[PDB]
Amino acid sequence: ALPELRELIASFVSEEPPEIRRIRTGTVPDLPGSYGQYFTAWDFSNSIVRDYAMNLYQLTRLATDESVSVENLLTVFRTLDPIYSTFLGYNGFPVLAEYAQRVGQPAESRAELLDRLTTFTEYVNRLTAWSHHYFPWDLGGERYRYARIPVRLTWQPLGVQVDAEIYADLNPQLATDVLKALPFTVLQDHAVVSGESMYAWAPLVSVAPTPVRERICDAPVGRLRFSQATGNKVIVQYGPTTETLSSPVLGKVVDSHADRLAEVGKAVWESTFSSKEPVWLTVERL
Amino acid sequence: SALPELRELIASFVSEEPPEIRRIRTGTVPDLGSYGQYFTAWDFSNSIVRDYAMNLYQLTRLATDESVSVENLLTVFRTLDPIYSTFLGYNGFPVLAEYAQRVGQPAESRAELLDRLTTFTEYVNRLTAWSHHYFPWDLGGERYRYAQRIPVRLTWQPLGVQVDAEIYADLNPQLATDVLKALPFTVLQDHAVVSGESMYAWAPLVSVAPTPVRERICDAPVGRLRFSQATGNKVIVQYGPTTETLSSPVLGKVVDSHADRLAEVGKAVWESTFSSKEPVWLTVERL
Ligand SMILES: O=C(O)CC[C@]1(C(=O)O)N[C@H](C(=O)O)Cc2c1[nH]c1ccccc21
Ligand SMILES: O=C(O)CC[C@]1(C(=O)O)N[C@H](C(=O)O)Cc2c1[nH]c1ccccc21
Repeated sequence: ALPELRELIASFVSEEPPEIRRIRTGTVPDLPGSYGQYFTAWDFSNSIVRDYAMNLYQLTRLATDESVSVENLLTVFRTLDPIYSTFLGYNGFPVLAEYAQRVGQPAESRAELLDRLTTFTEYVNRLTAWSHHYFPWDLGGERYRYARIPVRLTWQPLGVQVDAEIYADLNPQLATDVLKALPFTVLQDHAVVSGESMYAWAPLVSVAPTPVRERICDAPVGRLRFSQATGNKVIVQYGPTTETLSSPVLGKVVDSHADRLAEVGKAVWESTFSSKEPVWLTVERL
Repeated sequence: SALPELRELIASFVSEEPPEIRRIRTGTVPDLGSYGQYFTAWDFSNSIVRDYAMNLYQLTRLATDESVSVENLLTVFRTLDPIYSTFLGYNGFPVLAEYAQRVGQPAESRAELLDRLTTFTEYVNRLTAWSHHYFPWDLGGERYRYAQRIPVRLTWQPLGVQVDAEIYADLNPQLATDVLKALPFTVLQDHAVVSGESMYAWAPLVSVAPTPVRERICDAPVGRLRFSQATGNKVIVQYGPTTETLSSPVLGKVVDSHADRLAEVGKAVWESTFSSKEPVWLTVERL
């Protein structure tokens, strides 16, 4: 459907998109940002592309709902998309805006529209992944400070390796979807709002049901969860949190390897919040 | 009114800062880990409530499209809303997430659903308005530097600056009628933080009017009045240049003999939104 987006998705799994490089260095054409700075444009670029990616996934889900006609889906997309994609096109993402218009073109079938949305969502998810990695989350930390399928996870250049287990029965189609994407190597980043957890944008768009979920605060060390709605992310719980929402249970790092995760979470913290030195997560079947 | 408490909160929040915004911007959201800082949660709260409001208006626009059934719309809302509202409910806006659920309930007619969406949209619009005013836009200021004719009156306090203006009632007729029906109002005046020298103020209405007559922003004269429904139903005042080649509905113009009075306001308004956060209040009234 969108063969060029497929090539860019394959490239950006290991290479920084030039869109993200220009935004974070303040070299976007036509210089966005009032009065000689580009932080405000950087703030809008990072957050809008993220929330745009959230809309695109929920629209992909809507494309699977057969109670809504294909013509209605296109009507919903043509109304909700432009205010986001037009701004993103003039603020660092011209290719994004290009294929946003193309996704909204008339579709011959629900399968074609779903194929556009699924491919376009993964492409925007990867732009969000890189944008999240390079956004200066510690900029305000100075003056806003408070008072059983076996698999293998590897973090480089840390060199840490752990064995894990995918639960293929709890969320069957979800586990199947993640297992189908193996092996992959993507950037490993940290949560920036809440919890001692890290997530990595995995190369897939799963619309599987998630009947089996577990409260985050009760998630054990080494818990493998997955978040479709925030970008199809593999999440590793390495420490405590008080958030009471529930996340789909994907798997668990084995008991004898779970104590190895604390040093990963600390380094992944340092990279997401400060140094921006890449940490690469590899997930593979054993 | 479908959600009358929201209407009450609308009336209050035009003049008073919502307690949620003050709690977020001071890091005092109760029981809210953020690793010994509250900037990141502030960053997500501000941007997500703004983009949530952007989705809600497009859903309000969809509510006037009779080719999409009311049942297909409620299906659309029930799928798109929770990822936004549940996050906002746990990060400072419990009342917003509480009423987001009531928006998605079964509706007896299209008019009842549109009334829910329009009211909820204006409520989240005012939350976004205050969050925009108080967000620390100067945080990266140092680190990331580059190398017929309807007569109306606009007054900015505490400056006391005053300009007469004309509303172009025959170009975007339904938009002009919607804006004129909201007069008089007094709202917070804030500055654009991305696209240069314009200032906008979230106006107390949700217009679903068509916007046929648009003019390139780079071509708008000093004193041009424009209006943006999709970014929060904002009255926009042009006072400086811009290279934006984008479209914006033409609403009116500050009269020629008063255009010199806008530079000092735009300078003072920028000082507020960007660093000082001292409120500048805009009153728009008929003449
Ligand atoms: O943090 C929360 O309150 C919710 C949990 C959450 C996650 O599932 O990863 N945390 C992320 C982070 O910390 O970066 C941000 C985030 C989460 N859900 C979200 C839903 C919508 C937008 C953003 C988020
Ligand atoms: O900035 C741009 O590139 C577009 C012009 C714009 C405006 O309509 O006022 N500027 C605003 C600002 O600077 O705060 C941000 C903004 C604008 N459209 C938008 C559309 C969607 C989201 C955000 C914006």
